Amino acid sequence: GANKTVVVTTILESPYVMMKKNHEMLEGNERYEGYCVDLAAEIAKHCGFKYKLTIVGDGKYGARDADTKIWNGMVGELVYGKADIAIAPLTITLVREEVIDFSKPFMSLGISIMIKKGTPIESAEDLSKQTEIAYGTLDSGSTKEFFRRSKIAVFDKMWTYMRSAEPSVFVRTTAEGVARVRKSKGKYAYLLESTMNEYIEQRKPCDTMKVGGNLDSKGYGIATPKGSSLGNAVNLAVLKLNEQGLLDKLKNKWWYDKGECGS
Amino acid sequence: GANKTVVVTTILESPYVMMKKNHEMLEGNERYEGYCVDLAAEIAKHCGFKYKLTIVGDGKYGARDADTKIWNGMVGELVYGKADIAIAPLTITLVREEVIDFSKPFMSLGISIMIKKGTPIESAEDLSKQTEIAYGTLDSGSTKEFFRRSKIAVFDKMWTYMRSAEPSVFVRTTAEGVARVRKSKGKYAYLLESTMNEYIEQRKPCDTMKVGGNLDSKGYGIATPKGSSLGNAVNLAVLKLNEQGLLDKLKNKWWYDKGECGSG
Ligand SMILES: Cn1nc(O)c(C[C@H](N)C(=O)O)n1
Ligand SMILES: Cn1nc(O)c(C[C@H](N)C(=O)O)n1
Ligand SMILES: [Cl-]
Ligand SMILES: [Cl-]
Ligand SMILES: [Cl-]
Ligand SMILES: [Li+]
Ligand SMILES: [Li+]
Repeated sequence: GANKTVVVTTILESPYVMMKKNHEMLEGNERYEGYCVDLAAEIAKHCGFKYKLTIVGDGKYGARDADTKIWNGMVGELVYGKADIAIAPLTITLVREEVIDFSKPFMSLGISIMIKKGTPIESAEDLSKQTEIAYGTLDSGSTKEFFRRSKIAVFDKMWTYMRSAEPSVFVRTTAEGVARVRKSKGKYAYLLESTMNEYIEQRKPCDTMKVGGNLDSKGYGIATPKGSSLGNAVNLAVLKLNEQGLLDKLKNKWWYDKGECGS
Repeated sequence: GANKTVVVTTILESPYVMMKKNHEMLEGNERYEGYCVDLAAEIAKHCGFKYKLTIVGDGKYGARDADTKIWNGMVGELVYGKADIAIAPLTITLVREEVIDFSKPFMSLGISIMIKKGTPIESAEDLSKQTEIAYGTLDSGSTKEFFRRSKIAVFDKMWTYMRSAEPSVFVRTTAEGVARVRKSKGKYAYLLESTMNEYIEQRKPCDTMKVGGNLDSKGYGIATPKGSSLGNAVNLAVLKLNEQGLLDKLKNKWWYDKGECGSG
């Protein structure tokens, strides 16, 4: 049939998608700026489609309810036919790969630890061996699932603590996790992907840092409904953009050229 | 060959696939050891197939000959139907993705610089701005194509030099590039993926090192012929093995530092 505007699901998560200055009087895609706004424009150009950015209704990345088996987040919007493509920092995982299609990675990353500067923690092992400093993860995504499923002793011990900690150590949005680190006087550390950890380390008031090595090695992919004809062209576009240096340029633009914590 | 046996193409490249000691009295898959030998056994177990390891006939990763337009290397073995799967440090690239299928990555890496210790080079930019120290890449693979196609000023400058350097700065095998660094008294640097660079830096004679950051961010994938029924299960197996920690365990085994250089 005739060309139709592609519905892009994405998530309001800095620096991937942010409200532009003057958004209150702007419409459509012009309301937004950021790494995934730029990436969406590049993918659409290389693939020959028009598109509308739409922020995921529930603000989640995507997980499957263990009881109902219903998917939420951006994954659910693809699974249930509400969006045509997700262009976001959506981690490629086994349980998601089983229900949606993914491009090859457009970013490489791993789970990491964010501390308030001066916190006496250097590693996940350190966190697991003490109780004075609380720690947690984002809800409804791949980091929480990593700990829930891990059979590695250190990560198992961490999950056993996190799942029963009171008050809850889990947060609904990345920003809430950052705030809890910044306000907790060193008594909360946040488990989040290295990409975001590195971004926040370059934002005022420059009071957080990444410690330890990454816990795993994975990637973000552009996602489509399973079997969508759109997947092939999108994947070729990701590989071309990576090989041309454009993805490295975009990361540098939004992470380091715009950094607030000096040169 | 025997029915129901998956033919695996792979490449003799340490520590991915190596001949075992006393391999001459061994037979079949038992001749070989290494990271990709272990990975093949894990993938085959998860996917439920029997398999035969074969070393790629021409010893190449895979490129399309510009004149004949025929694919060589492991890519060619898949394209022309001589193998059912490639399990090797085969880089996921655009031109390869157009002709074969790839799993999600099982290893993440980038192009890097190997020098003989003491060489006054810290970066690709450093290489591009001088002519005393020669430098080159492997033939018939993704690193040479990266420079050939790049429009980044530094990399374009490097390609313009490399393509016309005499004698040739390109080598037929990774080992030959490493040997050239070691024998050239600091007057040759070698452009190769970080995985191998890091492996060699920890091994005797302890005379090479990696300098600078990686030039790109890429991955190795398990490859199958386009549309093969094997691709789906193989991809799910790679993701499961990564999530169980087994890929990191295999890396830590085959990159294990026994202290050949320094204290270990
Ligand atoms: C920074 N950061 N940390 C996380 O856990 C996430 C979400 C993840 N990318 C997903 O897809 O669930 N993002
Ligand atoms: C160490 N190292 N450097 C390279 O260039 C290679 C080959 C590459 N993985 C390909 O697929 O062509 N391997
Ligand atoms: Cl429309
Ligand atoms: Cl022998
Ligand atoms: Cl440039
Ligand atoms: Li999938
Ligand atoms: Li492909």
